[PDB]
Amino acid sequence: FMYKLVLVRHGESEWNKENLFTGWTDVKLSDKGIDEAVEAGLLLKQEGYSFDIAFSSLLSRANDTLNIILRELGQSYISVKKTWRLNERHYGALQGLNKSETAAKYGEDKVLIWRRSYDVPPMSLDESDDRHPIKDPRYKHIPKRELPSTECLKDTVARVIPYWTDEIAKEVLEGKKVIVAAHGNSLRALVKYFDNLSEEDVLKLNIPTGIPLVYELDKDLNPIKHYYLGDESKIKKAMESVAS
Amino acid sequence: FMYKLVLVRHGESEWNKENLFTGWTDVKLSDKGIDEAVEAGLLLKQEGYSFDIAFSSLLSRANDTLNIILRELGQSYISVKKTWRLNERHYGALQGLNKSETAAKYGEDKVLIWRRSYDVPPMSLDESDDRHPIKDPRYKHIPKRELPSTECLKDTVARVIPYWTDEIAKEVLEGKKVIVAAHGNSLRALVKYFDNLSEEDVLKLNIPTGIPLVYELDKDLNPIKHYYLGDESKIKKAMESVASQ
Repeated sequence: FMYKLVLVRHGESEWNKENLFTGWTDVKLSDKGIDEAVEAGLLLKQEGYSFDIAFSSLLSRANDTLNIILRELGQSYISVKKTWRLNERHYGALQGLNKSETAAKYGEDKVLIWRRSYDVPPMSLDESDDRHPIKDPRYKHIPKRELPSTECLKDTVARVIPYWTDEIAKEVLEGKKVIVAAHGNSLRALVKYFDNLSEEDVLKLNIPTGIPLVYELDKDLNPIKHYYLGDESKIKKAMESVAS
Repeated sequence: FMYKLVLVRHGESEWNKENLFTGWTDVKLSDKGIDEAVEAGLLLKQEGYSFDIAFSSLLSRANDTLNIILRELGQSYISVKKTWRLNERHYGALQGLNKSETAAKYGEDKVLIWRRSYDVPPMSLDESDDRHPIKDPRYKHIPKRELPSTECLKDTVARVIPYWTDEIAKEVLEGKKVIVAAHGNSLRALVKYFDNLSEEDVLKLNIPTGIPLVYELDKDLNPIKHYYLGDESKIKKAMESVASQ
């Protein structure tokens, strides 16, 4: 191989217990989440990984995960860049609700379509809703028309990949060692891209929280292989938790 | 006023107990240091401070302090920029030694000159020494000739101010709310600049660890006033601790 890229999904948040749709809601890591980040950092150290540049989203839980990892590596001084383009998928008007409140409000049929679809977004937020991204000043540098009121996975993939093209790939091609600390659906977008997954396969992909995913890439950034770091049992446990 | 700039010095490191000269040595914060950062963040939150951009050094202890502060503010997503120009003063061949080892090795006279001088650096590191910055890959983007083998305070000031000019001041002038999390001597450089301190006064300036220092600035970035945040007693205790080191 020529290059290594490391991807990591943040751990449990304060809303995973009640199983709320999170999306762009800026919720904090839980203490379990914090501990998962510590272990992901210890794992990277044990395996000899170090980095020159780090990327994350504009959401706290990803950034806190990244900071904990870099601290464990003794690399809290490296260049860090953040972008909305690595944000979790926007879940529209589902944000803040549990699955049963969602069924009750939008109906069993529409909820079944939304869960199984690649390209049908859930009900959108109105711009007047307090949850809408336009009301958060961290997004004021982004034209309002491009801030999502909702996303299907297809929308998420379409706004992730340009960041891969313009920033992440650029750094890899300059020989920098990159880590990306992001979210389930934004990492799904990247895995779909690298391994040319079908819509069906990306919808069933369950990326384990807190386990580094390493891609080995050739001179042209085609994947040679990938693998999660650490023991098969830790990975299985984390993968079942994401499924269930 | 027109603008507010916030400066903060990191808290205790793992070498402050034994009182070792640290400089560019990349030592970690102690648990007391971590706690000082937590309190500095809680203090800023209590007082309604928020930020658009943050600056720090290339040293872990400053960056860890900054990350802790931003986490307490719920602002771990903001833009952060790091530069060697905000590094602590380089202490040359004193790095890793205590005061008595330094006296014994270099003598009482030279140690007295070094402590009182603005412009006489301590004994320099050879490029072959393991402590020399050229051996650390975090500095590989900097021409070797500009990486210090030692610094006097005058050298430190001379390499801090350009970062103020090119980056920090630029952001302040664009209306961004800036925080700088750095070190004793790099902040001394900035205080010397803002308040036009004499060489004597900057040498006696004790910036307390972990207490935010706020400058109110006019349209042209001239200081109107400054103040530390929080209770007089926390400040006094922190200032006496710095006098002690």
